[PDB]
Order: sequence, then structure tokens, then C-alpha cells
Amino acid sequence: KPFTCLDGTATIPFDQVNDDYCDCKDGSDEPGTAACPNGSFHCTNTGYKPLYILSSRVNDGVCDCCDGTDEYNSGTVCENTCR
Amino acid sequence: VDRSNFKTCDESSFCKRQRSIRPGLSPYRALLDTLQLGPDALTVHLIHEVTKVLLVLELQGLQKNMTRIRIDELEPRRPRYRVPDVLVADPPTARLSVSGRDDNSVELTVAEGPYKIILTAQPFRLDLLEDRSLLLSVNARGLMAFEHQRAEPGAWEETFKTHSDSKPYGPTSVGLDFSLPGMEHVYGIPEHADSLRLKVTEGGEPYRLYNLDVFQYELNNPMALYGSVPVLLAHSFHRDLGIFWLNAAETWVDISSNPQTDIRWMSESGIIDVFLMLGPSVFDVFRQYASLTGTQALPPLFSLGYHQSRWNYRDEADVLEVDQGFDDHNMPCDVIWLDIEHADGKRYFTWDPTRFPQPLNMLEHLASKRRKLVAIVDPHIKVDSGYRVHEELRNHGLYVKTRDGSDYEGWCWPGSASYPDFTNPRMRAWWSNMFSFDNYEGSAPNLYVWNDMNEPSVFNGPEVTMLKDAVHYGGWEHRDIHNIYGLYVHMATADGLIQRSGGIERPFVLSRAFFSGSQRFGAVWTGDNTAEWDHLKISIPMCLSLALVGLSFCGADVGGFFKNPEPELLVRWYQMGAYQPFFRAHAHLDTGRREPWLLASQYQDAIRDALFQRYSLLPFWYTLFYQAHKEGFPVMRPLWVQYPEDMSTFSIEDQFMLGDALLIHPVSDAGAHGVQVYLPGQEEVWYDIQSYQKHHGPQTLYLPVTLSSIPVFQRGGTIVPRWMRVRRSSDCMKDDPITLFVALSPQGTAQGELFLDDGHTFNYQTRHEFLLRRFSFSGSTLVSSSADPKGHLETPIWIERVVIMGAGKPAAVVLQTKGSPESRLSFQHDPETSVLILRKPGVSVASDWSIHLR
Ligand SMILES: *[C@@H]1O[C@H](CO)[C@@H](O[C@@H]2O[C@H](CO)[C@@H](O[C@@H]3O[C@H](CO)[C@@H](O)[C@H](O[C@H]4O[C@H](CO)[C@@H](O)[C@H](O)[C@@H]4O)[C@@H]3O)[C@H](O)[C@H]2NC(C)=O)[C@H](O)[C@H]1NC(C)=O
Ligand SMILES: OC[C@H]1O[C@H](O[C@@H]2C=CO[C@H](CO)[C@H]2O)C[C@@H](O)[C@@H]1O
Ligand SMILES: OC[C@H]1OC=C[C@@H](O)[C@@H]1O
Ligand SMILES: [Ca+2]
Ligand SMILES: [Ca+2]
Repeated sequence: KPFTCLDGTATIPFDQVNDDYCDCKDGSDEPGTAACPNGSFHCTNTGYKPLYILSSRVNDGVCDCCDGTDEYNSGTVCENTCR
Repeated sequence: VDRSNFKTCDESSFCKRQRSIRPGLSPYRALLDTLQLGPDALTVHLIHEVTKVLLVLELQGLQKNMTRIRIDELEPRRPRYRVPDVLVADPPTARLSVSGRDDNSVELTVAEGPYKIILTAQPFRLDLLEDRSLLLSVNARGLMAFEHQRAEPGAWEETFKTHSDSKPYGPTSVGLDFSLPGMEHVYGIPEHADSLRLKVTEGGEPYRLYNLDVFQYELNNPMALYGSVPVLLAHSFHRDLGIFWLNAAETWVDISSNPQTDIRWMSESGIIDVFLMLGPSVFDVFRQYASLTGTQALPPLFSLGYHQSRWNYRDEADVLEVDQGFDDHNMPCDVIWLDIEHADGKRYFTWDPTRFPQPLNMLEHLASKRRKLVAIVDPHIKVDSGYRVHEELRNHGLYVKTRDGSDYEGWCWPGSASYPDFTNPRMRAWWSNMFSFDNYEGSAPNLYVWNDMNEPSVFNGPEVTMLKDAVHYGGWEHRDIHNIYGLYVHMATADGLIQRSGGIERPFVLSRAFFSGSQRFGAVWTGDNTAEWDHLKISIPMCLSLALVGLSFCGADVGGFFKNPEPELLVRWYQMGAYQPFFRAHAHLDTGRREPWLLASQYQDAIRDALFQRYSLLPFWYTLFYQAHKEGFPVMRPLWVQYPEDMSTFSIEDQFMLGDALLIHPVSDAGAHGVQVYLPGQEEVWYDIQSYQKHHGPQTLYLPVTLSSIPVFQRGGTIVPRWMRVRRSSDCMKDDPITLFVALSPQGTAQGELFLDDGHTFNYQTRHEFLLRRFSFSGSTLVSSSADPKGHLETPIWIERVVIMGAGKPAAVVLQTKGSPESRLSFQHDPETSVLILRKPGVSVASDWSIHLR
């Protein structure tokens, strides 16, 4: 079955989910990339409090999550600082 | 402003002497028996009929439609100053041939024509023509005046208020007039807080060019401000012309009308050295002037982002809180600035040990956020035996001296201070070397520089500057070199930033004072403006006057320096500043804090919108600056530059263009609910970039506006590149995908370029590591091709989207690129606006590709 935007604005195949192009008005098809202007990235921060950051902070070369998972293909290698 | 602190023409003895000469028969005549003609120049002696003083005219035809005129004494008591380091090369000449000659006239042909010069012997005159069209006359009103060096109130010793100029060489001023038949509009000669189209000076003061620190300067007047560029442009429906008066001394410019405009230049000292730039187009004049003084230095990308400053951020914790504030309020910012309070009691190159104890750690934190810092470094050095900089400059004799040979001491921010002689090439080398990371302790590669007070500002000096009779390198007086002092500070600082990196990193230096050639060293700004609506308005004509004379990297303090702007004014200032080349918020010591998140939500939101527009347009700004760097064309342009035959555009200063693609009319009145936008061009179309509504030119459109409105229109026939993923700073964005905004002309065509490189080194020039792409749309196909095949670049940048305005709905969209099978793209189309969005082309920006609609 296809993916439906959390806002009900479109239905797209799951191949357009995290494909680094924004397809949903709410940004819900790109939770793992920097593609949507109003998306969010979830910092799982295993063992500590989870946090959400702006999608524009995914692979921006700046360490935003204490687990460093927001920087996965930028060249900045973030260390785990969750404590 | 306190006008009594600054000389009017009647208070400057040389101006009063020159200006007292009224139109008439010139006493100068050319002695044609002394005429000598060589392949590079024509020389002839001139004589003053009363005094019998002999001068030498060196007349030269030059390549690229220019003429140079130099006049000096035949046998001077001492050599006269000739401006060094402004010209980038010895201009290539064109041969003058005698095509006609009688007892009172010589007609010269430049190369194989069509330009000609007529030299009239008595009275001395020069006429410049293209075939039978007279372009300009020299000495037509007989106002040439060359005060020879002698062995009359104020001709010798002269006092202004409490300051005595000993004037050892007496009256030595030079002046000459130029006539521009068919010209009614003239521009340039910055810096003045005045209209873009220059006013006639007949019944008032001439325009003054003398770099001065004018506290609380006022608007719509000809008082000299911080910089001086002695270049005047003249525009008509039929032609463009330029006059470049290469003189570094105090200069006054008189403008008068008759259709014809006459211009008179009057300088304190030096020779007469003038370049006549004959166009014929305004772009030809820009190329001509760029061939003489060079082009705008290519800014590092970060310097085209947003700069946050004030006098002063208190300490490291304040800087770090400001940094964190931008991120907590989702507002981008590339640089945070440190004014004079960061230093140890205004000893430059030092840090206050309580406020900034660990500058490298502060710079490391900003580097982790991919941000930079700018530190102020002024050219006045505290007189303090415990200050190494002072001790070294004193010990090496590198300070400006008084006539008695002692180091000049004046008053400035650190109290008693001395002034390094930046005209001395060894002083400039010492200064550049002081920027090494070993010498400037606490500096790092993300620290750049601001040169202020480099007129030089001297608090206890005449007109708040240095004594006329102070002595510089080679024995020249301060009066001879004044207007290039600031340029030298700017130059030496830029070279310091280049050298500390081993010649790899492009500099970023902001300077207050400037001259012809200052474009080669960085940015300038309009100084200490005020938080008032008419100062917001005047930022356009002031930066346009600078753009016309090669200084493209211009701006005005966002919010105004003096006083507290009301939130509505601060919003409108961010919007204006967001569309001006140098974009910095700055504020005076006594003002309330005005970081943009301190305002109510409605104002924050409008400011964030403006910041996002600027950051998304960085690829476009970068490309315009590359075109300025390569061609010498202005980034910010008056409408008459793009519409030279539209006489209704000749005086417009409440609107401007960025390149040939965007027309901007910022809101500049409190409580405005609409703006009158003039959209020029017969058979041209304009797209409102927010609504996508198409408007046909020529028309005046009354556009409704709200607090968040920035009236911007894209010209049909252009392609604008954007980074739609706005991040916290430009470094974060510089490897991101591009969205192309294609605005179709009525013929269904469009074109545009895109420059890309690493964002900060000279590798584009030393290694040809860059991309220059051409995007072209015609006949239902969009094509990417190389605009410069020498440029290659390793980059992950790709095309994520194409937005086409003025397009119908296609049945299919196909992409072809070498190395890939044919691709089908999905698309969305709005039939109301005729906007077509092409989804994820997915192709590298370094590759040739084509997209076909239907
Ligand atoms: C140095 O100076 C020379 C001499 O001025 C200069 O060359 C000239 O350039 C102009 C363009 O600026 C040429 O003018 C054109 O002439 C052609 C006919 O040959 C016309 O088709 C052109 O018309 C266009 O523009 C008109 C409005 O101005 C429109 O009505 C029309 O529809 C067209 O769009 C235009 O008149 C001129 O022919 C040459 N002259 C010579 C002798 O070469 C040269 O470019 C300058 N060089 C530098 C380096 O500055
Ligand atoms: O470094 C502080 C401040 O310096 C300059 O402005 C001065 C302020 C008041 O008076 C004198 C005028 O005599 C000015 O030079 C420029 C500012 O941008 C800067 O913040
Ligand atoms: O199936 C279409 C595409 O969707 C996502 C990723 C690619 O692997 C596929 O080609
Ligand atoms: Ca997607
Ligand atoms: Ca990040």
C-alpha cells in the first residue's frame, strides 16, 4: 500500500519517502533528510531524552542530536555526548 | 551634523581661488611649434599668456575608446604628485595621426577611426568626437587653472578654526572644465548623502571629495563623507560617457546645466590626470573604467550572508548567546562582529583580558556552528610604551610625521594615538604581516576584519582628520595623498588575510574610507547613518552611486546606527538590507539591543522571511559578484542601466535591479499599504515572485503590501538559481541542491548563469576549480551547458527542482543527460498562475542536460 502524508494532502509510493525531495505539505515524507522546509528529524538518543530538530539541521555539518544521528553524510563526525 | 566643523568652498582657500574664475577666454594657449607626436602620445607646451608659466600637455588615445589628458609644469621647482597604486596596469595606447592642421588647430585621428580629437591652440581647447558627433569639449568655458609652484588671503599659511596649515609650498591647485553636449543627467562622485542623479551646484556648494568622519551626517546635501571616488558618469538616450579625474587631493566638483551639462574639477595639488571614457553604452563605460582600476574582489560566500553587529557585544558569553539566539529562533546568520570594546583599551590586535580571555575557544565554538567572526582593527595606534605595536612602529619610523620630524600624535578612541604611514610600502608589509596567526594572538581562520576610522579620523584634527602639512613617505604632504590613505589601510588588511593563509583564502575586509580601486579589497558601507525612514530611503541612491563607479559591495547599517528604530522601521530595514550587497545590522553604544528575536512575533516573522529570501538567493548573488569580478559590471543597478532609452527611469532611486533579473521596490514609509512600482520595458513581462502574477511593461503598478511584503519582480527571459533549503549559515548550504526559477519571456525563452566554487579560496583562479553554467530555455526545452569549459569542480550539488513561470500544462516531461537513459519527470501545474513545477530532475550541476516539455 502507498504512503499517505500525515496531513492527508497526498498519497505517494513509499519510494518517495526519504528520497531527498519534499512531496508532503507537512514534510512527513522526509523524516530522515533535509528536504522539507517544515520537517523534523527525530534524535532517538538511546539511553537519554529524545529530541526533535528542524529538518534543515540534518547533514548541515553541525552536531544537533546528542547521539550525532543528524550528521550521517555531511563529513562532520559527531561523537555521542548524551551521558 | 555641526556644519561649522567642515569647510565650505569659501573656507578652503584653493576652492575659493579656483571657483572665483568665471567663464571666459582662457589665458592658456598651445604652442604648436613644440608639438611632438609619437606612437604612444602627443605632447605640446601650453603657456599662460599673463604669467608666462609653461606647462606640458601629454595627450593620449587609448585602446577601448578612451583618451587620457595629463598636464604638468614644464620646469617645476619640485615634482608634483601622481597617484600611485590605483591603476592596475599602464593602459594600452592607440596611435594618434594628424588628419588636419592649420595655424590654430590640429585634428587627430585615433587609430583607424572613427574617434577624433581636435586641439585648438588659442584659446587652448580639446574637442572629442566620434566621426561628426561631438562627445565632449575640454576647457570650453576657459576655466582651466594651474597654479604653478612659487618660491591672496590664505594662499600661504591658512587657519581653520584653531588649526594652522603652514602650507610650505603655497598655492598649487589645478582645475579644468568639461562640456557634455546632449547630457542632462550625471551620476557618481561618491560619497554624498544625496540623490542618485546629481544636482546642479550653481547657486550653492560644489560636491566635495575629501574623506571625512562626519558625526550625525544629514541628508540631501553635498558635504564630503567618508569616501571619494572621482568618477562621473553621464547618461542620455543616445550615449553614455565617463570622466575619471585621477587626483588624490581634496577635490571640489561643480555641475551646471544649459541640452548640455558642464563639469568642473578643482583639486588642491598634484597634476591634471583625467581619463575620458567614451562608451558608447554604459556597459562599455564600466569595462573601460574596470580596465583602469580593476574589478570587484570576489567575496567569499559567507560575506554575502547576514552579519550581526553592534557597538558592542559585551564578552564571549554575550557572543555565544547571540549565536544561540539565531538558532533558537530559526534565523540564519553567517557572522558576528566585535567592535572596539573587544580590545584591551582600544589597542588593536589585542583582547580585553576579562571580556575575551579565550578568543580561540570563542572562535572554535563559532566554527562548530559553521559561523565566522569579524574583529575591528582601526589605523590609529595608542601611544603606550607597553604596547608592542606602538613600540615597533615607533622604533621603525613607520608613523606619519609633522614637519619638525616628530611622530604625529592626535586624539582618537585610545586617547593619544599615532597614525601609521600606510602610503609607505614597508608600513603596508608590516601591517599585512601583523595578521599572521603567530602575531595576531587569538585570531583564527574564521576571524575576518573591519577597518573603520581610516579617513583617517583624528578627533582633535581640522575637520576631524589629519593636518594638511603632516609628512608622508617620499616627503609628500598629507594634502597630496589624503583620499588614498583609507584605500591603503584596506589593501594592507586584505593582503594580511590572504598572506596568513599562505595565499589560499580570499579575504573579507569592510572599510569606511575608500577611493578609486577600493573595489579590489572588499566591502564598504555608508558609515554612521541614523534610525530614520529617510536614511532607509537614501541607502538606495548611496549604494547605486557607488555601484556605478565600481564599488559593488556596498550597504548601510540595518536599523540605522544612531538612535532606536521603531519595530516597523527595523522590519523594513531588514527587507531593504536583504536585497542590498553588504547586509549588516549595526547599532551605536547608547542604543537598545536589537537582535531580531527581541521583537514581537509579527516583526520576528517578517525579519525571518527577509533572511530566508536572502539566503535562498545566495547562488544568484554569488553569480552576480562573479560577473562583477570578471567584467566590472555592477551588482546593484539603477533601472536606466537596463533601460537606457527609457527617460522616465533616469532619476529613479526608490527602486533598483539586481543584475538583469530582479527588480526590487522595498517599502520605505511607515504605515504604507501599497507601493507604486514602475515596471519598464516595451514588450517585457515581469513576474511578482510571491504571487507569480505576470505584468506587462511599461507600467506603474500600485501593489498592495503588508508588514511581511518585499516587492520583488523577476524579468521575463531570465533564470534565477536558489538554494531552497535554508540552513543556519551559508557554509551549511554551500553543497546543497539548486532550484531554477525560469521566468518565460513573451517569446517563450529564458537564460541565466550560475557560478559555483568552494566558496572561499583562490582555487577558481589558480586551479580553474569552479563551474560556470548557462541555463537556456527556448522552444519547450530547458538546457544546461558550460559557459566556461576551463572550469571543472568536484561537487555534490544537483538540480532538485525547476519552477517555470508563464508555462502551459505539458503532457510529458523528459530529461536527457549523457551516461543515463531517458528519464520521465513528474510535475505539478497551477492553471491560475501558469506555474509548472518539475519534480526532482536529480542531475549534477556539473553535467550537461536537457529537459523537454511535450
Ligand atoms: C568603441 O566605440 C565603438 C563606436 O561607438 C563601438 O562600436 C559601436 O557599437 C554600437 C553599439 O553600442 C553599434 O551600434 C549598433 O549598430 C547596428 C548597425 O550596425 C545597429 O543594428 C544597432 O542597433 C541596436 O540598437 C538600437 C538602439 O540603439 C535599436 O534601435 C536596434 O533595434 C538595435 O537593437 C546599433 O545601433 C555601432 O555600430 C558600433 N560602431 C562601430 C563603428 O563599430 C564599440 O563597441 C566600442 N568598443 C568598446 C570596447 O567600448
Ligand atoms: O567603533 C565605534 C563606532 O565608530 C564609528 O563611529 C564613531 C561614532 C561616533 O563618532 C565618530 C564621529 O566623529 C565616529 O567615527 C563607526 C561605527 O560604525 C562604530 O560602531
Ligand atoms: O522505483 C523508482 C525509484 O524509487 C526510489 C529509488 C530508486 O531505487 C528507484 O529507481
Ligand atoms: Ca519525498
Ligand atoms: Ca546537524
